[PDB]
Amino acid sequence: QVQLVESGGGLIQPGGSLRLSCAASGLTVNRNYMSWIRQAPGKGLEWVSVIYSGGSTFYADSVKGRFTISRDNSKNTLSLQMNSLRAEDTAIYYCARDFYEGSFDIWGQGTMVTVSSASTKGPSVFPLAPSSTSGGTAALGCLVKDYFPEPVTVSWNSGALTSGVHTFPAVLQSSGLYSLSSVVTVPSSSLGTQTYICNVNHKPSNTKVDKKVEPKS
Amino acid sequence: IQLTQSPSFLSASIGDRVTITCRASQGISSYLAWYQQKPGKAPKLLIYAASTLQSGVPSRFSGSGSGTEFTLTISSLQPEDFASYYCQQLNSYPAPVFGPGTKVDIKRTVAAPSVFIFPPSDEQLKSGTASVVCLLNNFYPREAKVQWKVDNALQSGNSQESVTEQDSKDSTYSLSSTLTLSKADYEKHKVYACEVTHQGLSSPVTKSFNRGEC
Amino acid sequence: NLCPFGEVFNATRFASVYAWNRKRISNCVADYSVLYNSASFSTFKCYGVSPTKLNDLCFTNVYADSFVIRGDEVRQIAPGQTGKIADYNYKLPDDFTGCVIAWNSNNLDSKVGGNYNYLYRLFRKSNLKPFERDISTEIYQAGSTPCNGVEGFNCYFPLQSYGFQPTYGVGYQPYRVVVLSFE
Ligand SMILES: *[C@@H]1O[C@H](CO[C@@H]2O[C@@H](C)[C@@H](O)[C@@H](O)[C@@H]2O)[C@@H](O[C@@H]2O[C@H](CO)[C@@H](O)[C@H](O)[C@H]2NC(C)=O)[C@H](O)[C@H]1NC(C)=O
Repeated sequence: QVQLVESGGGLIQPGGSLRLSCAASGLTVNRNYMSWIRQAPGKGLEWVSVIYSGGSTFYADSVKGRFTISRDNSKNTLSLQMNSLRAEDTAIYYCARDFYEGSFDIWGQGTMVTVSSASTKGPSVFPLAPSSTSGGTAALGCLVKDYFPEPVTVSWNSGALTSGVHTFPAVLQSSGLYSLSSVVTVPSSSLGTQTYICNVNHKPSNTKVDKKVEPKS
Repeated sequence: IQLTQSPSFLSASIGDRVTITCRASQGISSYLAWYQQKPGKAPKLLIYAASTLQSGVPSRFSGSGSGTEFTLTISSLQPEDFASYYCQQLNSYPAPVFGPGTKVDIKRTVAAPSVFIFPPSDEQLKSGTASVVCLLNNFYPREAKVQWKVDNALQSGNSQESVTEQDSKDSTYSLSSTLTLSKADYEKHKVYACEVTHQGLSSPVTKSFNRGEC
Repeated sequence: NLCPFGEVFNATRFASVYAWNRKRISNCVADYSVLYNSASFSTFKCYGVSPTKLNDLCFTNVYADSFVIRGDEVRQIAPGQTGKIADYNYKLPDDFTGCVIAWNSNNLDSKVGGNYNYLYRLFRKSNLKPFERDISTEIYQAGSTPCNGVEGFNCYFPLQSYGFQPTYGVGYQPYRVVVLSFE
């Protein structure tokens, strides 16, 4: 029953504008303290803006004069107009209801806002080639480098190889492009008997890459 | 007013009594709330007004304190309680404050990492860039340190690293560090190494290669 | 005969801000210089009138409103302010002519374990008009389903206590406020 549903998140270049919406059911937006809270990737929660049932609006200093909160009583929705968007504004944006002095009981699922000047680029997939030196366990992998935007999906041997696979969180490089690595550990003795292929899929660029990873000669 | 949260990271087992502390730089009486958050989910209200249990939250959660010292206590930790936890200053419009957070992970015995170093591929070097990758596989606890060395010169400001979530099967972490240089810079040095320090290692472990040597 | 300012400023107990008191003051000479010179006031801000050059004037009616609020809420007792207190408890007009006087009352209005006598309205559908006083305690309905006087989900008691304690931070401590408006 009671829920808040966000929409309107997406990709936008710096200085552009985006509008978030929070469609409420089971509570009445204009009868409540309604707030927007954001969380950057890996960071904590940051309160953004509130609108009182009485109409008063307040804003965190890092968004003042750029963001505008509002509501539509006929559609029981809460909105957030975001102007002059900056890279640091990249976050997941929650709407929440404040029922006691800031305590948020009902939250939306969040919507993602990405602010970047980067252009859509497909990854370059480079082999992480096993050492050509010891015995026991061998590691090999793929370096999925210089793509935008998120996400990419990596599988090994078309999904037949799942055990021992570690696909790491991507890192945002100072170039504006993401980069990640995906590794798998296997028994040393299998490096000469089993072929290993990582399958990289980046749907925003319509890019699918299969890379054979072999020990270097 | 600022909120600190202690400890930053906490390792616990199923059935333990876990206490998390939030500290306010001034006397805020009972104006505090506690949230739980799991990766990719919205926060979930646990406690408000320092000690009132939010409805539907299990009773093993309780909050206490007043003034500056607040604690969240899970009396018997359950598998779905492994998450992050945040405190919040109430009655602080127009500027609510959230604590930095506490991450509670699954305790297990110490496991040293398997360390592997990967040279840049010949294919990438044709592009004018060299990515050197160092891998730390299946270790515990999460605290680990990768030190890149280039001809024994400690490198800072040219690496990025990333860590997996605690593995569902063996409760370990894995770390990937990438050292990035221009092809020109990369060809000015010979010995490329990453030195790993970790609780499970009696002494630091270094994996290296010499550029140009297979 | 002097004006009963001592009866207002030195009153034994003050009212909660939501149920603020108003003293009608007529037919008396007042010495506002004795008021301003008292260094025992944290806030003494006058709007539309100079503070010192006030003794030699003539107004039909003077109103002395008084209540208790937090330290951090005193800034809301001014024209054109927004917030819990200004929207839902005590509202001054934008064209206000008068003075706002305040002082810390931690040693009178805070008690160990919390003084729960002083309250403020937390919930109200619309803002107060200037000099409006709302003293209702009906359960505030925050959703479609009506409350019928039962607190619960989407059904909130509108008043909350400041719980003033002597060890509070200054921003949470009690301040006594006197608002003098001149008609
Ligand atoms: C509010 O009271 C102060 C102080 O009250 C004094 O002490 C009380 C216990 C009671 O016995 C009062 O009658 C006392 O006056 C008033 O300030 C005093 O003013 C007198 C001059 O009339 C002076 O001799 C005192 O030293 C002052 N004391 C202090 C602490 O300032 C003040 O005038 C009263 N406010 C109003 C509006 O009348």
